[PDB]
Amino acid sequence: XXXXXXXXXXXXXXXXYQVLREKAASQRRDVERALTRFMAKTGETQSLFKDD
Amino acid sequence: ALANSVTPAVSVNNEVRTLDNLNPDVRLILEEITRFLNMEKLLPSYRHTITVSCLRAIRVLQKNGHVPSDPALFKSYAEYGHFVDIRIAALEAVVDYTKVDRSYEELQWLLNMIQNDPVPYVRHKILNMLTKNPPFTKNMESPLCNEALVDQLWKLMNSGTSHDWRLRCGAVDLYFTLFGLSRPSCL
Repeated sequence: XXXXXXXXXXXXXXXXYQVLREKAASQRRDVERALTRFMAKTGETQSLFKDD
Repeated sequence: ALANSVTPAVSVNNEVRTLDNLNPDVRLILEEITRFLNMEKLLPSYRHTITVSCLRAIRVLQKNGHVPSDPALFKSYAEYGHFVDIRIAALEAVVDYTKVDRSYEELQWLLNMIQNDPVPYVRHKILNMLTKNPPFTKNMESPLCNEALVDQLWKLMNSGTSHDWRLRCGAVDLYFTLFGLSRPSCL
């Protein structure tokens, strides 16, 4: 079969349930902290310590 | 629940002051509450109720000495153009600040704003939970109410309080708690 016949490649299952929703929720946390850092250094800023 | 992750005993000697960027799980809690404060600055969902619980959390963090005992955040949330509930929780917070910490100046500010603001219900709740949670507690007078604070308080019972009945009723409650049935040990 290694020369004559052929096959088909789908190649991406990735269906690991808890791992999937870990990916999604971790990404949501990322976008949270990203926009936080952005408007953090963007707008009027007051701190918790001095100069953070 | 994170506010009820009360950890009083990290700073053994002096760790208040950006020293560890104080550590370690406290910082994670700080990350989450910082997130939610800026989310409700952006999203805001329903009365800034999240922001309210956050402000209570930040004060309880000051009551364990991790973010230092500084009112200027809460002061910047006792301002005019916010919601009531934000403002009302900031006032509860800064009242306990002036309870345990001995800030004379912000007490003076507080009484000046009891005099001066348009909203009634903040004056109502300032005086209510000021009396529920007092500084200057009677016959325990280390922060020296006898100097001129009795004077201005007597004034605010008399003056500046013919707006409403209940404001001077609260001032009656103030003199009930602070030095009730007597001379205040002035003269």
